[PDB]
Amino acid sequence: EAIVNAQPKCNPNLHYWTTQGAAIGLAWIPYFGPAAEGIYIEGLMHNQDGLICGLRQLANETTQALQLFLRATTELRTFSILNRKAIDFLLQRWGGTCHILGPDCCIEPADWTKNITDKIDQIIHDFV
Amino acid sequence: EAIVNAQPKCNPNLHYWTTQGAAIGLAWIPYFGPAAEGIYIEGLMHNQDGLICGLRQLANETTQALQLFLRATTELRTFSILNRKAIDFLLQRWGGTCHILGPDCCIEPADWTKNITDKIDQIIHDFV
Amino acid sequence: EAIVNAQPKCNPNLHYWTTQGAAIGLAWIPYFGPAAEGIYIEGLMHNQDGLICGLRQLANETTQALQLFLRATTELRTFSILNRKAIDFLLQRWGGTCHILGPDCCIEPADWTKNITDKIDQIIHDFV
Amino acid sequence: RSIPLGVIHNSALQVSDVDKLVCRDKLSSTNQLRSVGLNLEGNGVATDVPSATKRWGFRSGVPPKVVNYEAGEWAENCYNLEIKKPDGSECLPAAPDGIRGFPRCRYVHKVSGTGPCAGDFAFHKEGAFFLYDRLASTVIYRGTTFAEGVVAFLILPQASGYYSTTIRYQATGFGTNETEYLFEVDNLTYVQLESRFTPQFLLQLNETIYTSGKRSNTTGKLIWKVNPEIDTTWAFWETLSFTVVSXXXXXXX
Amino acid sequence: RSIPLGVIHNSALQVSDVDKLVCRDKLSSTNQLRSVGLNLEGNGVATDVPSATKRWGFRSGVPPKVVNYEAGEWAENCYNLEIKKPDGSECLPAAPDGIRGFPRCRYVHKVSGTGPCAGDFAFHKEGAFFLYDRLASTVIYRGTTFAEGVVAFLILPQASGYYSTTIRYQATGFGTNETEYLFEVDNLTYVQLESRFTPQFLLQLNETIYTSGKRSNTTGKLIWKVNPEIDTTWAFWETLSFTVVSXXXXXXX
Amino acid sequence: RSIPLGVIHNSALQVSDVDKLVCRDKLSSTNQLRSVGLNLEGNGVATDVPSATKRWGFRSGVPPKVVNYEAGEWAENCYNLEIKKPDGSECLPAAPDGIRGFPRCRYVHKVSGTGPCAGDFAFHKEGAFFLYDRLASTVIYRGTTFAEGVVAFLILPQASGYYSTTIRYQATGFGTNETEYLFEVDNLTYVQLESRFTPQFLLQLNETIYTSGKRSNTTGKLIWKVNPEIDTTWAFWETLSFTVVSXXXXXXX
Ligand SMILES: *[C@@H]1O[C@H](CO)[C@@H](O[C@@H]2O[C@H](CO)[C@@H](O)[C@H](O)[C@H]2NC(C)=O)[C@H](O)[C@H]1NC(C)=O
Ligand SMILES: *[C@@H]1O[C@H](CO)[C@@H](O[C@@H]2O[C@H](CO)[C@@H](O)[C@H](O)[C@H]2NC(C)=O)[C@H](O)[C@H]1NC(C)=O
Ligand SMILES: *[C@@H]1O[C@H](CO)[C@@H](O[C@@H]2O[C@H](CO)[C@@H](O)[C@H](O)[C@H]2NC(C)=O)[C@H](O)[C@H]1NC(C)=O
Ligand SMILES: CN(C)CCCN1c2ccccc2CCc2ccccc21
Ligand SMILES: CN(C)CCCN1c2ccccc2CCc2ccccc21
Ligand SMILES: CN(C)CCCN1c2ccccc2CCc2ccccc21
Ligand SMILES: CN(C)CCCN1c2ccccc2CCc2ccccc21
Ligand SMILES: CN(C)CCCN1c2ccccc2CCc2ccccc21
Ligand SMILES: CN(C)CCCN1c2ccccc2CCc2ccccc21
Ligand SMILES: *[C@@H]1O[C@H](CO)[C@@H](O)[C@H](O)[C@H]1NC(C)=O
Ligand SMILES: *[C@@H]1O[C@H](CO)[C@@H](O)[C@H](O)[C@H]1NC(C)=O
Ligand SMILES: *[C@@H]1O[C@H](CO)[C@@H](O)[C@H](O)[C@H]1NC(C)=O
Ligand SMILES: *[C@@H]1O[C@H](CO)[C@@H](O)[C@H](O)[C@H]1NC(C)=O
Ligand SMILES: *[C@@H]1O[C@H](CO)[C@@H](O)[C@H](O)[C@H]1NC(C)=O
Ligand SMILES: *[C@@H]1O[C@H](CO)[C@@H](O)[C@H](O)[C@H]1NC(C)=O
Ligand SMILES: *[C@@H]1O[C@H](CO)[C@@H](O)[C@H](O)[C@H]1NC(C)=O
Ligand SMILES: *[C@@H]1O[C@H](CO)[C@@H](O)[C@H](O)[C@H]1NC(C)=O
Ligand SMILES: *[C@@H]1O[C@H](CO)[C@@H](O)[C@H](O)[C@H]1NC(C)=O
Ligand SMILES: *[C@@H]1O[C@H](CO)[C@@H](O)[C@H](O)[C@H]1NC(C)=O
Ligand SMILES: *[C@@H]1O[C@H](CO)[C@@H](O)[C@H](O)[C@H]1NC(C)=O
Ligand SMILES: *[C@@H]1O[C@H](CO)[C@@H](O)[C@H](O)[C@H]1NC(C)=O
Repeated sequence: EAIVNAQPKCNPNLHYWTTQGAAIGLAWIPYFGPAAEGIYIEGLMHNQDGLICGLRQLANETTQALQLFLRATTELRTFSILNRKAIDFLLQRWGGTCHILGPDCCIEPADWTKNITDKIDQIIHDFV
Repeated sequence: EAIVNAQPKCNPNLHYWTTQGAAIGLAWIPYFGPAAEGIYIEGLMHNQDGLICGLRQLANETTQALQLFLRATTELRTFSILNRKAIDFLLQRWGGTCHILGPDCCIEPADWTKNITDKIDQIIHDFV
Repeated sequence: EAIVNAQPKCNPNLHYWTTQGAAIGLAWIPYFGPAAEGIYIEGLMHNQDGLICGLRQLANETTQALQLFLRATTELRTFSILNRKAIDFLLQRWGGTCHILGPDCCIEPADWTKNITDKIDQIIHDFV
Repeated sequence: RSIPLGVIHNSALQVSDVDKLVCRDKLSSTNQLRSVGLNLEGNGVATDVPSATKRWGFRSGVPPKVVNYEAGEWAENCYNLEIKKPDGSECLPAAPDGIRGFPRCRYVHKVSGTGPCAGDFAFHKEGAFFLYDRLASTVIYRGTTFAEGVVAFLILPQASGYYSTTIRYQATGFGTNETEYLFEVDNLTYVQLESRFTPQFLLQLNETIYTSGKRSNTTGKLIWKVNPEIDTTWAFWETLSFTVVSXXXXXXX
Repeated sequence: RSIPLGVIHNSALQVSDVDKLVCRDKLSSTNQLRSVGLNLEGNGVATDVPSATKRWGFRSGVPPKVVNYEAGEWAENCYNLEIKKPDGSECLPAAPDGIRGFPRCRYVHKVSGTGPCAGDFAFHKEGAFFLYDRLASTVIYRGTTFAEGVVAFLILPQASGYYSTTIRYQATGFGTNETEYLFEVDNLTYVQLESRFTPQFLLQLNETIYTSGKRSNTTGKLIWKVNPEIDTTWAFWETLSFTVVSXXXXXXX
Repeated sequence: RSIPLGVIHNSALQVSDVDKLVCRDKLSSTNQLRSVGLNLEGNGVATDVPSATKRWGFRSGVPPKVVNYEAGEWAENCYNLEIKKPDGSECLPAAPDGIRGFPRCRYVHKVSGTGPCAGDFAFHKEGAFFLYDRLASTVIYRGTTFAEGVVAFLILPQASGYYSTTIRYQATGFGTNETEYLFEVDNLTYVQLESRFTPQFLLQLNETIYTSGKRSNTTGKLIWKVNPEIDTTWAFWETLSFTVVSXXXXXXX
């Protein structure tokens, strides 16, 4: 589905913070490095392609499924959601036998048709 | 191996409980939803194909390996066993180079033989 | 990169300990089995191929990236580094469409060239 | 040893592993992987409190371990232990954060009392687990309802009413060869417990004691005894007068 | 319900999942997967302390749950709660190990006071989360700065200065229909709080009180009131004299 | 920075990553991935207690972090610290649940004493880790034996007797430039410690003190001093008379 923002308002700019990378000198050593308050980088994203307003709606609509997932787990703190998505991505494409040219099978023999279409000019090319 | 139940007895029916899904109204909001006692669904499975009696034997026989795994880990609570099985499944099939038609290689070129067996009727079909 | 040990010294032998396996009798039952002090096996590896001295340098050089990773995570105890490496290995090889004979595509049609190179002797072999 | 995985092939349950599957076997989602806890009850073990407690023992030097499981079996018999030493110190640790009682128990056998408790943690002597709410532990937690059981791991093929009754007991010499149990009717009326006694017999005898009015009517402790003549009882799924003769002993003939 | 995943297609954000992608979609690294916390602020919700607190409520029987997120939005408004019962017992639990305040807050609305707190934990009545430092919780922790928000999950396509100000309030009847708030100027000078009052108006009025010298100059408590005549105020990103008339009441006209 | 991975190619150890392997490289099981802790000892660092403690320092504002490792190296030298402030408050936190001492230590250097401890946690000044039982921490825990070391990650190619001795020390001004150490012979006999002193020399001198009978024979504290004339000592793997002259000072010539 495409995402339809249906909020009272939208802040179209995302002034974000996150954690980082290539350190300077000894700054990677916990004893010498930043405190908890000083590990963050900042950036600013504008609403190109409506992605920011869409993102706000997406986070909003994610909440029900996320909460139902949290209700059903017994882990006190959940860190594995994205890793499990990565696994499920792989299982979707490669969890069974990949039938070449089938719709659920991600192998392209485009060049390898060409490599044997060039090999039609192999024997009855030179069929002297 | 096939599983041989070797228990003194077997309860052939599995009256099970688990957690669930499509919520009703506000019931997904933790503040409004069920308490810990009320998140469970129930079902009943009978012993078709001997799966219930087999399952009881399987859980029993799993215990040694499971306990040895728990002895060797330092995680206080282990949630990752099934996720690691999924990864190991993928590594078994796709962890190396997949040699087509080899026994450890799960790609079927059945249709893609047909697509070029139809292409034998390409050039010396019409070799006028 | 190849690894260059640049330490003041190197102990070329690795007298290691780790956890294990096929138990004896009841020893897998926590109630009857070893205490925390007695779950370890030991071995000794010598510096063949310079692997031990290389390993010491590798652990040393890993520290910066590892510490920066620990600074940025909020997990108190991290157990998932190797599992994530396994996932990233799979995503590298199988995360997109695999173009056969491309350099980032791990499928060998070596035998399956032979199986249809034998099939050049199919129809205009016997083209009576 | 590698942890076995249950798989359905040829209309039968097979034990296998992900390294031993054939290309026809399809795993398209982590949803196809499931962990199940199965109750020792379902294998025919005696569930009476005397038989059950002798399967548990205290041991030091072994750190507790917990593993989660996603789905479980309704239990007829669960247990909930409040054991102290003679000096009054606790024998079992408080339930860690997020560990709750087993969620489906027809009968909760709640045992309070004393024993030597000669070890830091109580383990299952047969290597089984103590099943709590979707968490399986190697050890018993204080005052937390559990079922004895074991865990299985499965690859799936891709496609009333709940009542609970607490039965209270008191125990001395818990975890030894000379353990003694009493079934609690009220805080001053008890019945000497035998392994023969089923839950429904205990609930029956309790009811008859109240209705017939044979509870203690004194400051003191009244202990009833049931002589072998009467019958009480097979697994759970396939199926008078009193005189004092003295603490205060008596007999139910 | 399966947890949705954001994906960019046709120059627009789409909601999808890994089971619904086409071979052209490429995921070559777990680095391409990202979790983001977005602030309710950015959807236009009222952020004044009276409006914000009525979105939170106490409830028992529901275990708290925590989920991590990797990246967040700078907040204009955060909250930090120290609420007790009338008998002085704490209403909120201490922050668990490793849970720190939200890292970017222009204004921290620090509320101390009392309420009945008729439940073990304070939850978001609309199902949102309390965002802390890269950890999102279903419940409020004591004395720990948070922003209200929600979490999104994304597949990426593979390719100043920080100031913070603490505004202190006192509250009675917290979490009810008859809650009353006071903005704190010093420990003996307070302003009766209205939903209309923005942070910068509060900081302005505070400054004018100090400079004009209208703080309490007594042992006793001085509460100022602001009558409706004056204007105070739109979302944050798109945009006198005093007389006593008595605790000691007064009016700012 | 991405966490490097060790791989064997061309009969040599290479540093690489899963994103930099070629199709010939085969990873068929998570069993092929291994984490190893290596001891700073094996790189030639001084292991005497004076040299070792100056590599550690207290710091506030940095949350502790723990990472597991699966396999380790037998240590000649481990350390176990019980440090308090002059006012008697603990400098180091109790070991968290499930964190045990390093499992293989020929010598455990157990240090008790005092220092200012001007920071919430003790970190490694060179960025190394404190290795415990299959858990590596950025910080030191109280009374918990550790080895200094670092962690490596490997892709494998798919294919006696344990003795330990506790050496006890007392310290003043711990973690400063004016730290002083005493080797403990009994609770009333001590030897002033030098960086030159190896474990076996300390155990030797201890034995000679007992056998020659030069322990304190008084209520008071006897401190022996070893003047530079005698030799004590190279890495661990490649290789008299006493007179009082006074607390009670003396000299071992
Ligand atoms: C798995 O099933 C077997 C068979 O029922 C159990 O074997 C019992 O083992 C205990 C000791 O651990 C003995 O006291 C019993 O006499 C055995 N019974 C039989 C019939 O042999 C075994 O305990 C079960 N494993 C677990 C972990 O529950
Ligand atoms: C997602 O967005 C919708 C729309 O803004 C929110 O809907 C509100 O829901 C609460 C009750 O939960 C009502 O009191 C409001 O009146 C609703 N607003 C509108 C405009 O309908 C919804 O709460 C948001 N979800 C979360 C988890 O924040
Ligand atoms: C990795 O090895 C290098 C080289 O041995 C270590 O470099 C030392 O760094 C400390 C400061 O961190 C200095 O005081 C030493 O003088 C350095 N020694 C040399 C020979 O240069 C480095 O510390 C090691 N890293 C870790 C994390 O142990
Ligand atoms: C989905 N709700 C309503 C029913 C769950 C029943 N369900 C169960 C029951 C117990 C454990 C796991 C599972 C997974 C789904 C599955 C697949 C095949 C047969 C039974 C089951
Ligand atoms: C009825 N058919 C089609 C579904 C069987 C699913 N079933 C399965 C599936 C695979 C292996 C064993 C078992 C035992 C029964 C059990 C218990 C809990 C959840 C799932 C399962
Ligand atoms: C890397 N430092 C310096 C910038 C991070 C900006 N970065 C961000 C910003 C917020 C969350 C995740 C990410 C991942 C990297 C990515 C990819 C495309 C556009 C923006 C971003
Ligand atoms: C600018 N272009 C090219 C990068 C967009 C990355 N962007 C993405 C990427 C995919 C889906 C949604 C969004 C919303 C914006 C957001 C916020 C935090 C981190 C990454 C992202
Ligand atoms: C299996 N028991 C008995 C021996 C373990 C030795 N083993 C070791 C030793 C230390 C860490 C990991 C590993 C994995 C197995 C491996 C592979 C190649 C050479 C050595 C090792
Ligand atoms: C002897 N050959 C064949 C096995 C080498 C395994 N070995 C390996 C394997 C790959 C890379 C480095 C290293 C260093 C030695 C080390 C230490 C602990 C466990 C495994 C390993
Ligand atoms: C025993 O019987 C009394 C009498 O009705 C009842 O109130 C009590 O709950 C019963 N106890 C149990 C454990 O069933
Ligand atoms: C049985 O009890 C006796 C005490 O009467 C005790 O000495 C003996 O050790 C017990 N037997 C076992 C097997 O524990
Ligand atoms: C019975 O005793 C327990 C504890 O000894 C107590 O909590 C309970 O209230 C008592 N019941 C009655 C009816 O006195
Ligand atoms: C009940 O009480 C009477 C007097 O109150 C006493 O004589 C009698 O023995 C008691 N009987 C039972 C069964 O408790
Ligand atoms: C209110 O004004 C005083 C006067 O300068 C200032 O010191 C104080 O920090 C201000 N308080 C807030 C919450 O801004
Ligand atoms: C509003 O407050 C009144 C008290 O004046 C209370 O009785 C009523 O329940 C409250 N309304 C709601 C919806 O809580
Ligand atoms: C105001 O009161 C709080 C607690 O009541 C106290 O911690 C603070 O020091 C006080 N401030 C002044 C200036 O007295
Ligand atoms: C300030 O103090 C004077 C006397 O000290 C008092 O009369 C006056 O009412 C006070 N005014 C204010 C605004 O606090
Ligand atoms: C020092 O020597 C005595 C005398 O035998 C011995 O008992 C003691 O354990 C020794 N201490 C150490 C730390 O080796
Ligand atoms: C060495 O010790 C002196 C005290 O004598 C102290 O002032 C100085 O700061 C120390 N040096 C370093 C580098 O810490
Ligand atoms: C030495 O002192 C410690 C603590 O000061 C004490 O625990 C130990 O028992 C003492 N040893 C002797 C032999 O007195
Ligand atoms: C041992 O004791 C004697 C008397 O008891 C004393 O004179 C002597 O100095 C002591 N010597 C040592 C080495 O402690």
